[PDB]
Amino acid sequence: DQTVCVTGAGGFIASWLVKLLLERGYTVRGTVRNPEDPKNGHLKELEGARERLTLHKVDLLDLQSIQSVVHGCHGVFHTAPDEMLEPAVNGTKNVIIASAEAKVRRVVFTSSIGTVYMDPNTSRDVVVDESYWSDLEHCKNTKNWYCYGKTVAEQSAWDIAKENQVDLVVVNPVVVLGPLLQPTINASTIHILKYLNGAAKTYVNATQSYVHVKDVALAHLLVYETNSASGRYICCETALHRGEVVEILAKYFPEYPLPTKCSDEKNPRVKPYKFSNQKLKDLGLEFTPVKQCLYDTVRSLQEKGHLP
Repeated sequence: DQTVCVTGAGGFIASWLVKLLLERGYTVRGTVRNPEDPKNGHLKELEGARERLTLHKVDLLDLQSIQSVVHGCHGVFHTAPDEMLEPAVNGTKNVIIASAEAKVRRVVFTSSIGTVYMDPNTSRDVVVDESYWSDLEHCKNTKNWYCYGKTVAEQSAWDIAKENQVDLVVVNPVVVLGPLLQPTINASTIHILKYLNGAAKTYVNATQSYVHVKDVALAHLLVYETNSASGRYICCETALHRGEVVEILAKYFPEYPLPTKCSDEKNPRVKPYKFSNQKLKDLGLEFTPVKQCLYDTVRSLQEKGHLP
């Protein structure tokens, strides 16, 4: 019987989260930049959206704008690189401050695996869990502005939440794959697209951790619903080298072009990071295997016409 707020409701993760919340009977206030815009139009079509979903024109940098939407909510899902940092941090601060004033039960903040593992002391041989934090200096040294900014934002979230005695929990997803609802999506899917359209006949010597978007959504809800949820939550399935991704696509989609070799055959295959998803498993989350993530991604690229 609850009302919840979802910020940036039209994004990749957020849309699937909205979908999930509507299926579980939640009443949803999705905040967007412009409600009557086409790129948001897929939300209004979701099962239950007619009855229980409203979209709201909200500017997160305007405190009163988010405040009026947050009042009445039991929960807030805040789902939302050098130039974006300060405004993102300011918008998050406003969400947290507004949540304190509205007396919501809990705020769920979408972060990233990038705030977890980017520290020189963090090897690819240790099992990395939620106790690991990235190194701001090391991120800065290496122009890793993604990891720097995510790390700053998440530290800011904790501090602002702590100042206001707001119950905040955080999800840290790895690379997110799966079916699309809108028509865009990340650099990995773009690489996968470039495999399957023949633009890329080689693959790089790199690894990556993947997770199904539906799992990410489910992780968000689990950490909102579970009274005992606390802290950070790594959201990952398993990691694959690029060559392993190619071999999977080859078994499922043998008719399509794929790269024929690694662009680096002189060095040994890079080993992946070992991330623990035990915290979410303990709350009872069962992860969709990565093979199925890749499958659903490609089907969606087909259905949406990005793939000839």
